[PDB]
Parts: sequence; structure tokens; C-alpha cells
Amino acid sequence: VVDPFSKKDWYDVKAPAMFNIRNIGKTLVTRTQGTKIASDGLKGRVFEVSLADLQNDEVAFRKFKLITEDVQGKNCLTNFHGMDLTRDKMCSMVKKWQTMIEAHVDVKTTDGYLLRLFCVGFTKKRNNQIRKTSYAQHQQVRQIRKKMMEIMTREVQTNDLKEVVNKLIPDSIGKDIEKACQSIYPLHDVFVRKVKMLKKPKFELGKLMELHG
Amino acid sequence: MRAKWRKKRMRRLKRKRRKMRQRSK
Amino acid sequence: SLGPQVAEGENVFGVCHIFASFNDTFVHVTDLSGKETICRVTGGMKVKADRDESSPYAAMLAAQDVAQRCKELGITALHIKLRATGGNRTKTPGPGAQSALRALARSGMKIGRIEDVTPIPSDSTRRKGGRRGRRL
Amino acid sequence: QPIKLARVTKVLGRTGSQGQCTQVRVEFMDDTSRSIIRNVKGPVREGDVLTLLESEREARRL
Amino acid sequence: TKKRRNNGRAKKGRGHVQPIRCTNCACCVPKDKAIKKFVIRNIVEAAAVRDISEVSVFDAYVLPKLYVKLHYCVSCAIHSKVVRNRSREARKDRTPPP
RNA sequence: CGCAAGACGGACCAGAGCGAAAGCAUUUGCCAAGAAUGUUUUCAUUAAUCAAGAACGAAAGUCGGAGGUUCGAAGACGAUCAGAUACCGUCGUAGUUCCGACCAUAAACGAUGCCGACCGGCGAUGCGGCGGCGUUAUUCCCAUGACCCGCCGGGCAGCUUCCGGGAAACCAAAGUCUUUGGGUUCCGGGGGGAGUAUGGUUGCAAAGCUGAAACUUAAAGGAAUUGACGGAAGGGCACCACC
RNA sequence: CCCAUGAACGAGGAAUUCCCAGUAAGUGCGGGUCAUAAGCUUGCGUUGAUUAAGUCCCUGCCCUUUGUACACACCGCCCGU
Repeated sequence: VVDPFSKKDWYDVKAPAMFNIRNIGKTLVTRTQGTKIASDGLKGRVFEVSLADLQNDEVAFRKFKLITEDVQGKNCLTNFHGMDLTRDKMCSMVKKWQTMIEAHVDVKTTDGYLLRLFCVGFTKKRNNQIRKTSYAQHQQVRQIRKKMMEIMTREVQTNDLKEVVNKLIPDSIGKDIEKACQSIYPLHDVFVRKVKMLKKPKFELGKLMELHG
Repeated sequence: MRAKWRKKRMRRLKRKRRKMRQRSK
Repeated sequence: SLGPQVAEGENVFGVCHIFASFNDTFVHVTDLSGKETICRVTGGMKVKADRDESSPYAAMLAAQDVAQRCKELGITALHIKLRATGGNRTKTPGPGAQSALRALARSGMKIGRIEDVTPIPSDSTRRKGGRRGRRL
Repeated sequence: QPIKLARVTKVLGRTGSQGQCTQVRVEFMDDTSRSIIRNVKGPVREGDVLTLLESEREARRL
Repeated sequence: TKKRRNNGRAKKGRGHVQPIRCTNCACCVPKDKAIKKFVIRNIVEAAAVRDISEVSVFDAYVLPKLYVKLHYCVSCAIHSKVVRNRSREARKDRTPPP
């Protein structure tokens, strides 16, 4: 005998300053009615945001998980929680008659963020190649995987969240692997396919307000 | 009669013969 | 039931998790999050007959009822997350998928980005039905 | 939605379970450069006008 | 009488491959034995792409595809008319139909 | 959103590789092993096949622990049906997973023992080596990768052929067979009875290996051809079909 | 033949037949039968349409490929208590 959506306040969602297009959308919460607080029950919502919505003019297939780390007031301030690939793109890349190569790196940034980057790579049929197969040797594959693991530790351990995400928005890690591995086996469709959030440090609001200018 | 189920019936029949020969020992 | 955003320019996006099994179809609009649901309707809610819970008509009625309840709370657009049963079972969306998606397009709503979110395993547990399978 | 008229420019085949429907290439005589394929009951020849109660369906070809 | 030279499967120097579960039934089929399709498919067929293009928020949005790999048992495949009985000469053609 | 446990390693994944076979598919490290190629290295007949004897041996099954996610014999229930101790469905114990011991069997198949020689062709492919215009990466060239073009050896195979063989299907081996002899092991002798009885032996058990006879019977069977039929696929026709 | 009596039947359930042009259907008249004789049949005109110029959906038939332990041939063959 009562409309439950009459008790909801539509709070706006803000992306950090490393993205061009600012606001993502809105998200309704219940008003602080008794013990439960809006802000406390709102502080763990994950937004799967296509990068073409979030950046002005980039590829659309990349997605960014964004948790509402803190709420200022009518503003869900978000922080990075994991890059992902649209399975449309991920499946599209995996075709027969070539070697799929993957490499995961359990890594830590300068500040207390622990990531789990997942690289992917596909051996390229050359311009003059008549042979259908286009496969790599097992030692060629694990030389590539060793390079992938080296390059991803190199481009995460030296810099912070904001700079590695500005390396994730282009294919700075993916294109560097694609360059470095030409001498081993020329592979073409080389991306970081997923980043996963494992540890964050104790929350500082000064750190998040530096992420939001 | 499938040759597998023939082999199953001959095993049960043997298993009853070993059960009935044992009771004189 | 008011999204207090500006009159014209800006759109109130949501996301509908369209779960199309072969023996039922769900149309489930949520907020950008997914954690706060706006409206949910299945096929078996609309049809008084157990055999055609997954029928494309049940999914059409479902999507129309959602898109009506969705326009009330002030949601203009929808992202889509199409889902099939998945796991060890079938990874094709059921016959209510295309009817429900077409229906809410026809029923006024705007369409953002579409993707499959089907639970595809690396390799799951042993699938139901025996060695010799589902004989009929 | 309005009730529109379309002219049969080509009668493609005979579809339907009992072959009871001509499948027809129709040209919209309002928007004179828009054409769709469309199922029709009864005897149809080239250059007779169909009354469409909606102009947004399109039949699946033979 | 030996009907197929390969024995209807594609192992020559193994003696065992892993069983896949048939997608239609749940039948356990040797991987090499199974009749495999790779269905790329647009999430909407023909009638709904007309509607999405008009009710899309975006500027000439290319629609996403749904990448299934179907594994069939021989019985499911023939019943569902994926494969088909052929003449003893025409059986030997390994060319996929156009 | 998380958290936990236990299974399993999709897509890449192939008439691809490796392994004596059973079998083997996430990453990284360690531990020993192995084929093939390369060799103007060494020993110098050390070999091939094998009664006895020995190692390994899918799944199921057994005994003692650890674990129990899913699936699931038995079981209970709901359906179908005339009945339905089936097929379908909801649950569901043993089991399925791990360690330690058994077990020793599979349509364990290539239904094709191993070693050796000889006898057409062609395109591929996997591994190693060798040679060759040219593109390409390390750019700063060297030499290595990625391709391309050939050669050689060994490998899984493939296509073609009046080698030749075969009852034929078919087979570069199932050929070199009445023009019959390269070496060697196992094994068959019409169909049943019967892999039964009985004795031995192995096993905790289930069962394994070895293994008859009386009696019974004119066929059982193999390949191929023509028909008929099909609840297999496709094509065509008819107001004694339909619309 | 005459007078008289004046029942059901208010367009037909499941199912099913025949038919595309002078056709269907309406309508009578001949022939066969016939001593007596048409609710039948076989012919003839007369009046004269609806719909369709298609398909393999149903029902049959015929193909081609396929499988077979069938061959007086699926009403076949055949297994166990």
C-alpha cells in the first residue's frame, strides 16, 4: 500500500580526472531511514563503463569497472577497480590456425595498489605467407610470455594508479609488447585483456580529491 | 540375447553355483 | 519516482539484464550499477500457461511492461546485457531474447551498448544427463 | 501509423505452407525510391497497388 | 565392412582424445569425433536491427556479435540436419559446402 | 558486492605433437628421461624375435584414510503407457576427487605382431639439418627470429594410379604367392554346447588366467549385387492430395 | 389415380466426398431393366456460376542417395522368462 521508489534520491556519478567525459550516469539509493545510511550502502557499487562513453574519442570495446570509493554530496566519486574487454572483441580475436599467447602478472604500483594484469597475443600470418598454419614453437611462445611479464612489471612498478590507467586508455603496454616480440614471433592483436584489483590501502580522501582534480 | 547380458547371466549362475558348492565345505 | 536531471539534452541511462533461457525469459532493468533494480518482469508472470513461459510473445509483453514501468521512474535509455543459461549448459540465448530487445526498442526506450554477459566457463563441473546423454 | 500504398514492381516466387502467398517486390509510390519484399494473398500480377496497414514489416525471401 | 577409412573421426597417432559434451544432448563425444560449427551471429536478426538503428543513442552504432562454438554428437547433428548421409563416392569429399 | 570449498582446464585445439601401450592440454620452477636430425666421434657384431619370468596397464569394482562441488548406479517420488521395476523430470547413497594398497580386464581397434630388403607418382604437414632471389623485426649491421623457394633424413597422415594383391570392400601394403622358402613370436580349423563343467592357480572380494567332454546341428558366416522396406536425407507429381 | 390423414425435418456432431469451363450445381428428357416399371445406372440437352493457373502442408504414388540380420520381402525378421 506504498510506492518504495518514492523513498529514493538519484545521486550523480563522477569519473576521476584521468578521463575526458566527466559524469557517467545516475543511481537511485534509499534515504537514510533508520540505522542504514545511503552513503555507506552506496560505497560499493561497480559501474561497467565502456571507454568510448568515458573518453572523448577512443575504442569502445574496452570497459572500466569503477567503485564509488566515497560520496561528497549528490556526487558518487569513483576510483579504478579493473579494466575488462567486451567478450564481443575477446571472442572476435580468438580464431583458428594461429597461436593464442597469454601472460598474467600479479604486480604492485608505487602506492599500495596491487593489480593482476592479463595480456593476450595472436601470431600473425605474414604478407607473403602461403602456409595456412601460422603457429609458434613452445620456446618462442614462452619467450613472448616472459617478455609480456617483463614489460607489464616495467610499466606498473615504476608509476602510480593514474599513470598506468593513462597507459591503459591507449594500448601503450599492448603496442610495446607487439613491438618488442617482433624479433621472437610477429603477433598482431596484442592487448591487455583484463586488469583486476586485489589490494587497496586505507582510504585517504585527499588522495581521491587529487584523483578528482 | 545381447552377448554382454548372456555373459552377465552366466556369471550370476556361476556365482549361485559357488554359493551352493561352498555349503558342503 | 523522479530523476531530477535537466529537461531535454541529458538521458537517464539504465541497464536491462535480458536472461533468455529455453524454458523462461527475464527482462530486468537496473541502474548503471546493477546493485539497485528498477523493474523486473519474466515470461511466466505475463502468460497463464507453463509451456510458453519462454515464448517470444511472453518476452514481448514482459519488455513492454518493463519499458512502461521504466518510463514512469524517468529512465529514457538502456544499456543491454544479454544472457543465456550458460555454465555447463547451453550458451545460445533462448527465443525470448530478440523479441524482448525489439519490444522495448518499439516501446519508446533508447538503446545504448549491447553485450553478451553469459556465464562461459574456462571449464565447469560435469553437465547434467548421463554418459549417453538425454535419450528421446 | 498511416495506411500507405505500394506498387508491385516484381512478383518473385510463391511461398506459404500450401504455396498460397505470392512473395512480391513492392515499390512505395509515396517515397518513390524505397522498396521491400512482402508476402501477399490472392492472385498478384506486376503493377497492381497493395494497401499496407503498416509499411515496416519485410518478408523473408525464398 | 569398414565404411569410413578414418573411422569417422580425426585421430591418426593418439589412441585417446578427451570427451566433449554434445550441446543439444549431453552425450560424451571424442573431440575429433564431434561435428563442430563456429556460429558468428548478430544479436538481432533482420526485423530488430531496423528498430535498434532508429532507437540507438549513438552515431551509426555497429552491432555486437555472439560467438558460439557448437559441438554435436553424430545423432544430434543428423537429426538437427547439420550433417547428412552422402553417396559412398561423395562421402570422400572433405570440402565444406559453399 | 563479497567469501568458501571441491571439481575441470573451454575458445586457441588441428586427420597437429609426445608417449611401449594405457594415456597426455592454465603459468612458473626443479628433477631425471626420450625420439629425430648433425657428426671425417667412439666400441666393433655387441644383433632380430622370443617358452619361463618381469614392468606398466582406460573405466568400473575392492580395502584403509582425507575430502565431498558437480554429476550419479541403487533408492524414493512425479510423468508417459494397457503395463513402463525404461527412455523424460525433481531429489538422491555407493561412486565420481586425493593418498596408500589391491584388481589385470575394454570394440585395450589401425579389429592389421615385430625386424629387414625391394617396388609408381604428387601436394602438404611436424621435427632436425643444408642451400638459395627477395620482404620483415632487433636498427647501427652482424647473426638470429617471422615469411618465401628448394634439398636431405626420420614422423602422423593425405590424394592419385591397370605396380601388384584380394571373395570383394578395398590395400604403396593387406604388394614382391602354385613363378609358392628373408628372420622370428603368438594364434585359427564348420555352427552351437561354452569360455560352460571340472581340476589347478591368482585375488579380501568381485572375478582373472588355464580349460574340456557328452550332446546337438547343414549350415552359421564374410564381401558385394538386385529388389522390398524404413518412424533416414533430398527431389518430383495428382482436386481418386492439399490451398 | 381420387379424397382423407399431415410424422420427423428450423441447414446437420466428429469425420468425409466430388469438382476448375459450357465445368460444378440446378433442371428435365431418352437408352438399359421393362407383361407391369426408375428414388439406379448409362447417355442428352437446358440454365449456368464461385474460386484457382498454385504448392508438397496433409493423403497417396514415383524417383535419387542412404541403412538393413528383410527376400511369398515390415502382416518381414526375431529375442528371453
